[PDB]
Amino acid sequence: RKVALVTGASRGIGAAIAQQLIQDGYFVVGTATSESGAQKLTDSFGEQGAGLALDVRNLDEIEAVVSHIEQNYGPVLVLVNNAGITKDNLLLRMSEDDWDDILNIHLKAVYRLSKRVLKGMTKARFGRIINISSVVAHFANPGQANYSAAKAGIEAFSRSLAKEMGSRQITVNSVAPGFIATEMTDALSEDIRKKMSDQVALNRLGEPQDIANAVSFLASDKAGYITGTVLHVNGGLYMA
Amino acid sequence: QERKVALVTGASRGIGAAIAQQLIQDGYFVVGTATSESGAQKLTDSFGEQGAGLALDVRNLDEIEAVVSHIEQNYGPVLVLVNNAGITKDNLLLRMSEDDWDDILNIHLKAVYRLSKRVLKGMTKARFGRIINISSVVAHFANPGQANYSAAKAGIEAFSRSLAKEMGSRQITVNSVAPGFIATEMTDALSEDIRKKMSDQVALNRLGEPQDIANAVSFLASDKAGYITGTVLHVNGGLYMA
Amino acid sequence: RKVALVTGASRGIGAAIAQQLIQDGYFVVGTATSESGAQKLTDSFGEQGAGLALDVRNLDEIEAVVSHIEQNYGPVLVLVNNAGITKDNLLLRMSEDDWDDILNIHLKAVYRLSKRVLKGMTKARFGRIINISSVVAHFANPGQANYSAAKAGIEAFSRSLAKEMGSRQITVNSVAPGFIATEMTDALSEDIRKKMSDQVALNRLGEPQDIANAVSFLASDKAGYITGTVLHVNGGLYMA
Amino acid sequence: RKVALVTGASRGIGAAIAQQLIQDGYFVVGTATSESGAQKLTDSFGEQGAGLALDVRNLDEIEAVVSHIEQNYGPVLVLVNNAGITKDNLLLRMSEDDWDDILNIHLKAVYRLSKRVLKGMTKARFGRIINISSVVAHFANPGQANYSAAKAGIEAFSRSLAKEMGSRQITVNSVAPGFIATEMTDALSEDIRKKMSDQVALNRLGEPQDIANAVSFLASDKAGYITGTVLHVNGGLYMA
Repeated sequence: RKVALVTGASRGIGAAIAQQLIQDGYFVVGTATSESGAQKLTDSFGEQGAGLALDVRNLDEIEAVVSHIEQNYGPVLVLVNNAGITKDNLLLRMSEDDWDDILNIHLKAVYRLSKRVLKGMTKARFGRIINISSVVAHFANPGQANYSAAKAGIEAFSRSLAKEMGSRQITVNSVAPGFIATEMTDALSEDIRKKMSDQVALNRLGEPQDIANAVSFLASDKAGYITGTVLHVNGGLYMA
Repeated sequence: QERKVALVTGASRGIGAAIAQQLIQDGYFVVGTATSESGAQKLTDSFGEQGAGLALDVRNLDEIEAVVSHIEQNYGPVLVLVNNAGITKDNLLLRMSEDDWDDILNIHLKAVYRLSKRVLKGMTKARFGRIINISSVVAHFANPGQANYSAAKAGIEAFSRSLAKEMGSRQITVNSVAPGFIATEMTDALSEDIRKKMSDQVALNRLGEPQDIANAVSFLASDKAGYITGTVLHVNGGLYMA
Repeated sequence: RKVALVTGASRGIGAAIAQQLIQDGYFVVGTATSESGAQKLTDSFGEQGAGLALDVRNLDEIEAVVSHIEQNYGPVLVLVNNAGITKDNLLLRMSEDDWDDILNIHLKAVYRLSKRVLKGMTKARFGRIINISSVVAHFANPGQANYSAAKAGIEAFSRSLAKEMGSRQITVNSVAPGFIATEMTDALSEDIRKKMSDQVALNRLGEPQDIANAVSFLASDKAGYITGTVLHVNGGLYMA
Repeated sequence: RKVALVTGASRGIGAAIAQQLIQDGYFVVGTATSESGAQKLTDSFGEQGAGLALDVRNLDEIEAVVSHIEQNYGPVLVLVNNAGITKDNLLLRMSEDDWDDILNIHLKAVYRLSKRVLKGMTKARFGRIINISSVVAHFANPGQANYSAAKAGIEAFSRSLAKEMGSRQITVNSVAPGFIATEMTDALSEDIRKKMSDQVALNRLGEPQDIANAVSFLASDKAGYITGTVLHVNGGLYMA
């Protein structure tokens, strides 16, 4: 079984992606922010995956995790960079930390993990790098300058890497979710959530499985001629 | 008869044929259209139990209405519509005639307007629908001599966004698939050298295949793409990245 | 004194463009839909322009008008294709004539007039084709499928023609207005117009002079290295 | 006079921008990487500007420079963020420092300087933030993942900030140069430079003045209804 690495697989979009790639036939290593989180992933995946703890802000941990996968399971041939943490603020309340942490978790992590898996994909002459971006990289809102800059940077990074790796048949793409229902949108008010769905042409929030379906498509042999693109999964919230 | 009905225009060969065969594999009853009766019979022969062939000149409103009415009477409402046209009439602007302009805009863009309009009722009633328009990399990646084809394909993509907004509340999705350089009977006929200059522009360093486009259409037509609408799915091997 | 042709120059954006290009030093031929309209343009422009009647749906009139300009004033070296007529309708209610007329007035006219001025620009080693597009070619809303398709077609047409004419230093660009105040938006309600400006980051409708400023920039020697682009003038209604 | 701050004004695009804004009537503070560089700027600008040394990687220096301008000349009402340094490499050879330094010089500097000038623009009910991006944020090439990600991040940052500041009539835009002739491209071979111009529809490299013209347009009252956009100045190298 080819190995897929899905960061942030504990819940929501990351969990749905990891479960779908298992259904597709991959051996899935999912990462969590803690050891207890990783054990819960290990329990859930059984025979067909493994859970590992990973702080994606940490280069040493990134390297230790990929080395561990290589030693125990095989080369990482599908990499899904999945982060959703936000630190929103209007610009003159947006601190240095709020800026730096979001750029590090989202964009620097994509640079570091993509770099680290290139060797094994190159040797296999097969690879899928699939980056979770956001509608926000294209549909501007106040208070999200750091998240928006990080996600747009990810999409541009992906285009340049797609050009570098294309001749060896490795594809590099992004999936850009719109408003996806999560445990915290469940926590929002009824009214705030309606204000969200009224902007969506399909008139509803999406589900984590919608994003997992798009990632599964790109990771499969049905998408072997797609590289350097953004796959928008937002119900018509943003159309391009 | 009891499967959902898909209508694929221009299904005789290449991308259209691959789309029609893939949607049959997916479980749709596929009506494919050809430019002549003998072409339609060959589609009928190929599809058997799981589709039908009909002759259709997509420049003709009367034929568009007769074909969809025939499908409604004999098979069911059109719930997946794939608008597929590939004819070109390239020329630098100084040599591009009124006919060269009008015919390309009519075959590509007007046909999308007419056929989309005609299937809206049945999709609305079913509260399910997929309209999938075959666009082109050329709507975004400019090159000389294609002003009519490029304008038509870009118009299709903008049309699709408008219609996606109109139909979204009824869960009908409207999307485009934009092929890059796809190998066809006609690129097979080109020289070795001309075809190399094509693939050297592609990041994956090869021409695509009709099945690559069929795979993308199949994805969008499925329940795996129910939250995707108003988008362009680029299938060009990195020839154009957006 | 170089000749500029501005279609639909009677009022609004077209009038502001024509007056600005006169200030810039061009001899401006403006067109109107009737002879009395053309005479009003002639009166307004005086020494520095002329008014002509032109139905842009008519190839014979397009040819007669450009030939008349060539015979009496000089080659058309700046062409501004300006049309604003709409025939909005949900697709259900959008007739063949509503579709055909909008595509003919907006997109076919750009094809016909651009084709007709190429010779003189080619011979002069200088040219500006500036097409008035719209935010609507990019920012989708229901009921405008014909207008949106026509404007997007214009932008794609312009890219192809920019590639064809670039070696001879002729530039081909589009200007895409957002919500611009007109006699027609003056007539709307107070509430409807507020519902427009609240979507604009600058929190106001634009003015015809804003579009004239953008056209003037592109028509000048300050924009000689800009071709095949869309210049968005929408106050942040749409950002790309 | 209103004060404009142009970073990296010693040569090339930055120098042309600074000289053009002086011609437009601004008092221009230009920055250089050293004190001797700043003195040269002071000598060149005379009565109509000043030179200051600034390492844009340094928050303390950014704060000291803007405070110095506020104390001696007036509020910064036009900010031009101009950086061109590259640290290209295929991803396996792209070090942590190559990534971090480019993201800091280009994108973090835009965040820090934009944040620092917001107060004075807000108080004046007038402002222009103009960020020098690049064609590379859109036209992917191998070996530039860091530069491309930084420039795309700048464009997304600008859209978010344009939404935030729009009601106060402050505009935030980017100018994206293509292949512009520099001291650097003068040094390239004849053949390599031809490889560049053959990709340009206008069949030539641009000049620093072409970028200065675009910045001058956006900084003027001729562009008061343009915000959150990218102005592409690339001769048709990339068309959108």
